[PDB]
Amino acid sequence: FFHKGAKKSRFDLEKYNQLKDAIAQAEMDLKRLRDPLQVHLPLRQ
Amino acid sequence: ELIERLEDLKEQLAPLEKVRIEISRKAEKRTTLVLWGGLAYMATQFGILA
Amino acid sequence: ELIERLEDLKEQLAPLEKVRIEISRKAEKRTTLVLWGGLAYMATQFGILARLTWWEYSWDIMEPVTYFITYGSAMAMYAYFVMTRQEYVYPEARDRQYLLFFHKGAKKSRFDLEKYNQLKDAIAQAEMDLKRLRDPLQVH
Amino acid sequence: VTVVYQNGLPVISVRLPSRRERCQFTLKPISDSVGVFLRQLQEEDRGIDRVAIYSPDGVRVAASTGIDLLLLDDFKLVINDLTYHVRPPKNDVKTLVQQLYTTLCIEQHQLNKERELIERLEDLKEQLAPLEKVRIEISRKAEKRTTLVLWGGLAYMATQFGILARLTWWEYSWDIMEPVTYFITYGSAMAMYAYFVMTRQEYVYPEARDRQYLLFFHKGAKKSRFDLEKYNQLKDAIAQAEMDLKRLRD
Amino acid sequence: FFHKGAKKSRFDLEKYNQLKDAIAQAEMDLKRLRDPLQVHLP
Amino acid sequence: KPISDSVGVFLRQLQEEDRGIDRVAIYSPDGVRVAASTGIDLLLLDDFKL
Amino acid sequence: VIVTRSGAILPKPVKMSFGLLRVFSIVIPFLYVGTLISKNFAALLEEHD
Amino acid sequence: VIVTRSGAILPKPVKMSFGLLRVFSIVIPFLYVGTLISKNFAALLEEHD
Amino acid sequence: VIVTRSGAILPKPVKMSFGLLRVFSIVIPFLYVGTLISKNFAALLEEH
Amino acid sequence: VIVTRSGAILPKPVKMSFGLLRVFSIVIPFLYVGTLISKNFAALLEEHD
Repeated sequence: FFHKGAKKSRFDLEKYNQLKDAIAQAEMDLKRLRDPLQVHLPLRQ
Repeated sequence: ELIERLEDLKEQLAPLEKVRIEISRKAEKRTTLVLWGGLAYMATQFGILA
Repeated sequence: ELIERLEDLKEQLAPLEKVRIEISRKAEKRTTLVLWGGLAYMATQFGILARLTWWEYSWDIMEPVTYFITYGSAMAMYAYFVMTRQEYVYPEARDRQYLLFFHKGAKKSRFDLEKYNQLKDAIAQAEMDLKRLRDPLQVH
Repeated sequence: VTVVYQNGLPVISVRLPSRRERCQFTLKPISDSVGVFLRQLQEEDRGIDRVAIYSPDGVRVAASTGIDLLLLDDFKLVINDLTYHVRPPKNDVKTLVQQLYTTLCIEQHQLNKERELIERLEDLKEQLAPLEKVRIEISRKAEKRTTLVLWGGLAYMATQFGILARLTWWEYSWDIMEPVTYFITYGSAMAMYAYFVMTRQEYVYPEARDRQYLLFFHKGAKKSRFDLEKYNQLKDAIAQAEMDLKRLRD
Repeated sequence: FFHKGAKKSRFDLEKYNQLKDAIAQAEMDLKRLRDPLQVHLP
Repeated sequence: KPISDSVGVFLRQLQEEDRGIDRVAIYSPDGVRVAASTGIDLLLLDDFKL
Repeated sequence: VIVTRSGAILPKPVKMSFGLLRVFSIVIPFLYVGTLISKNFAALLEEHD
Repeated sequence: VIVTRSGAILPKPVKMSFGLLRVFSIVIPFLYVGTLISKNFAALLEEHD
Repeated sequence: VIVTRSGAILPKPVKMSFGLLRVFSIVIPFLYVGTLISKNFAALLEEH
Repeated sequence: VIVTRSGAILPKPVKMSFGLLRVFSIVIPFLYVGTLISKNFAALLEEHD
């Protein structure tokens, strides 16, 4: 029903989910930058 | 630079979520009613055999 | 400094824990009675039909009651899905009932649950950080 | 005035001197400037005799300063006549030389730890050998008892099928043995709930056999004088040493 | 069905296992080296 | 900020604040001039002439 | 699992807008609708044949 | 289940001690209550219609 | 369920050694002895 | 299930064609087989038994 309504009101979704994934990818790196600055212990990847 | 990068990605989210929440509200409106309708098919069959 | 902060967090965690244990005992006491009443209702509904239909009454009349009982059970399993919005499984319902009774008692005693579950996280994070500081591979 | 960044952006709800519109302003914390936010504030309204932001000691702040630099502290917001006092919702070389020292040291320390971790790995795998020999035989003798339950359930499923098979067709009618064969199903449902309420477990077969397996295994080891708290301690320590040794190479 | 199919077609499951392992291992090791926070390649 | 701003950004900002300003120079305790790419934390070590 | 992995407590769920009463008020009318259409088909079959 | 990722052995699952008679003695007296509640209801309702 | 995390294919799912010949030698004669013992149990209850 | 861990949206699930019809294309021709062969079984055992 969400894809049917998105086609109904002409919603671009590949823009939207990638716009969310970029925010989550930025939040992952902001999470990993908290550790070596304010803890002074080595980064993990 | 990453918090400045996240700034623009948060700025761009605000207009596009409006149509998203509208279509989500409008599509859940059928899912709730089809759940109650799936209850209704079970409800009427208890009636017609009584 | 880290080993001094962790004892401070345990000191903050200490005194509010006992009333949480007592609310957990209250929620367990209110959930265990329901979990045994679930068996007590079936033990009742067994003997409702068993005394009648074997040597008191006829089977050809209790069987229309029997199929409608077994179909009302199939409707009651779907009504819980309509309300709770999950699947009715035996260990996914008693945990809901115990959590709901715990948050019911958490206002009758009003022990700052929102402070407590927020306090339980920073102690775990510093607990992991004190482990990672004493990593035996790299010298610290 | 109100400073709320629950929407992700600090929105300020301001009205004008001697006017009526309580307008809300959404702006950036870090990439926006004061002297250009005041441009957007002044392009709409009409009372632009004075629009400024001062320090609370009367010092004018710069135009090109940032928004995050301003809202970290208090300020006067000054439009033409009145005042809006705003209150918002509120060793570095010794660590670097430690990071510089630990580069010159770990090159030796990993080879130091390696040829002793190999010894710790070896002396526990020497210990493992007789307790493994006892554990495998206890595990097999519990395994046969576990297998016999799996076959005995099917044996009951076969005996019940025959005792329902014969006496519904011969010597007793179906019409009287149908209420006999309904209550075995209902009593099986009650027993499936009773196994849940008695052992705290959903009644599923690959978990039911592993519930019976530990009841068999721990008692069958305790009857044979077996220290399981040695055997799992060794498997803890050897796996600990293995996950330590994997961290060396990659 | 896949095991007896790959037996009667006689190609390798072992190479297609061991090598597809190294595909993901090399890609993980390359992503852990192009990490934009851990600067190696300017 | 001492981590991002430079001398050439601070004097450009001071030039942007006014219009009557026409010549700016951060000198040293000595007579020499500090360029427009020096970091601020390399400027605030000592006293300076503006 | 009720105690989460950090040791804290899972949040309280929702109940949905007098749910028992509207389940009760959607299962009782359709029972009479079912006996209405049973009456309609039982009349139609015997009258038509 | 028994395979812990180190290779160890799980601790013993806790049986409910003296819960067998607790199950049986909530089955049987409620069974007799549901038994006795049936006879004195149908004979009470059919002789008044 | 078909591939691993990396796309590699799972090993052989084991079937036990001729287990149908073992289970079918348990299903039928138990189905026969449970058929026959019901007569023995019915006989004394018919006598009482 | 509905949304992603990142807050994104799961894409459209694929829909196998004639799914309204392919189930009946096997049910309807093969209900006839069980309809016919048990009548034939009765006609066969009517003579022997």
